[PDB]
Amino acid sequence: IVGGYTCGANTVPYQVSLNSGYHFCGGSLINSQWVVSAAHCYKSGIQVRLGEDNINVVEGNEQFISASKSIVHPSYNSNTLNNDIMLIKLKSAASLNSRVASISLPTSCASAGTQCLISGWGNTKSSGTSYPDVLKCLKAPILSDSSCKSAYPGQITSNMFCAGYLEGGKDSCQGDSGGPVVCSGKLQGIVSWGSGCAQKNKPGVYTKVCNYVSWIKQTIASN
Ligand SMILES: N=C(N)c1ccc(CNC(=O)[C@@H]2CCCN2C(=O)COC2CCCC2)cc1
Ligand SMILES: [Ca+2]
Repeated sequence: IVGGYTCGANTVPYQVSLNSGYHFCGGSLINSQWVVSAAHCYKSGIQVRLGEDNINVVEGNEQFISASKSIVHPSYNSNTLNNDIMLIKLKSAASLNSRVASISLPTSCASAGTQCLISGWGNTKSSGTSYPDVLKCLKAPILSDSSCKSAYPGQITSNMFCAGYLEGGKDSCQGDSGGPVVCSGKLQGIVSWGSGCAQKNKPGVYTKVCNYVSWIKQTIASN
């Protein structure tokens, strides 16, 4: 997260870290057994880390749970990142509490101009590399699709939306991938892609979760 702030410990209780010997992506807990992340975060050998703030220190509210299965969207295209969404099932049910909590799926899409919260342990530098150990947050509005498509001609599908600031300075980045975009208490997006980070006229691009609620509900009910 570039241009953001330290969230504070467990103030984003649906935020997970995906670990394969190291943090490699974020995710969102959607019930005690399931996580939503980006398809480009797929790998096997995933451990889901819940209750995290500093991901390099055990502070005592963590739950580490191995994944039993992963399910990449059937229509995920890795060349264009269309349908960049994946579901991860926990081998054992998480213990929900104030610091480990699920986030609700949208009952509808969100509108342009709506303010959202984006969070993650990714790079905090626009040019260069600096990884935080504690969770970073950013408030950012949904941008118009036109502004979105203008920045990325020919690359935006109906399954994507932009959020951030066209002026630059504030954005998600590498390592925030798969993490939540929460608007009005609903999971409306997943950190997916962008050109660089926090660049002028290159806002972040997010998976449009409201398009997948049926697929998510049907997939977890059958798996
Ligand atoms: N500025 C941002 N908000 C931002 C945030 C996160 C990321 C991490 N994502 C990535 O790096 C994704 C995953 C693999 C290819 N990738 C890419 O960004 C570059 O690939 C092309 C982008 C659209 C079609 C493929 C990149 C950018
Ligand atoms: Ca920790």
